[PDB]
Amino acid sequence: STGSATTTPIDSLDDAYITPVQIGTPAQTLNLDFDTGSSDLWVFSSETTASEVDGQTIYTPSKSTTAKLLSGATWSISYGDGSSSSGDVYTDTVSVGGLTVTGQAVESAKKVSSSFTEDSTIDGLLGLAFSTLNTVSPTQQKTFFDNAKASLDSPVFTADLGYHAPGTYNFGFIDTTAYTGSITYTAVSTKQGFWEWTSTGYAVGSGTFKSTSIDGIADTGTTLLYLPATVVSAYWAQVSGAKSSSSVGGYVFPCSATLPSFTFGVGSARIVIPGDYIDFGPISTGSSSCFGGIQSSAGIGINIFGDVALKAAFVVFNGATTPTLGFASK
Amino acid sequence: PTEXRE
Repeated sequence: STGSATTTPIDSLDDAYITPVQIGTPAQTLNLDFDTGSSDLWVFSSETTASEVDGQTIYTPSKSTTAKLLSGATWSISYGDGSSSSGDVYTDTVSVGGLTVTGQAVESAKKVSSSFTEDSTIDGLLGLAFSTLNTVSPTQQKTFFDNAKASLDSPVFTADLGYHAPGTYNFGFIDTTAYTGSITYTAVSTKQGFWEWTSTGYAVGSGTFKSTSIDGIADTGTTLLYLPATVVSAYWAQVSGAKSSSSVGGYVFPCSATLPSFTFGVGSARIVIPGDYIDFGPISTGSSSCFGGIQSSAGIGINIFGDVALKAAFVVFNGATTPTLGFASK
Repeated sequence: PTEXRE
């Protein structure tokens, strides 16, 4: 049992990536935002408050003959976004790229934040962190990956995000076709329930690599790269005009400027993010100030390797008894 | 931008 699905950016900025998934019988196809930094499969639904859905495709559990209420079961989730979603829970058959999982917990939103209602391209989230983070009560549920593990050829998915371009999520195998050279595997701590690993240093442009341990999370659910204040300061110091703004709330730079690449260390290996991935365009339409894609971690409490860093690598989430994270060049 | 659990 394997499965490959195409993931597609939702805008030209690559803010997020959507993957079609099949829920119910017969199938209702919803575009979900595959989030390795949460653990809940939640979807807009026939129960979602109708003042909170605006162009999204909804999951109608009443039309699925595989769909069943999980009586008394209930969910509430909060993101680093400040994003909120909550409601009740169904079991149903869920397929991703032809990999089918039956009795998947599908958490139907009665309630959804502004942030979600505002985003018409996202029909919900599919969480791929560890199941301890799942939010459903009184009985915690497991994630789609956990429900597939055993059935999979290898208990593994890869992420291969594209820069201004589609890419692929594979489940059950490693496409030795998709990366260059060697995959470097590095230890994962599951203790907080994240794909949490430790990077071995950084370089800015063609500068000297500084060996320093950076702990953070692989999170395809976050757009930007979030690194400590020290590291992020060295980065933007190399871009004439860049400053941290109170107003806009982050490093900005003049759109006319030239972003140097950013190198992160995975073991003895090195992944360069080309400077182009670090441009997130004008902070407002018409503005000649542009938003940087490396920002300070200081206000989250965690360093996040988000889409900006993962899109530069072919990434393997080895989800074995001893989980590991692989990076390759692509 | 989005910042997927807290």
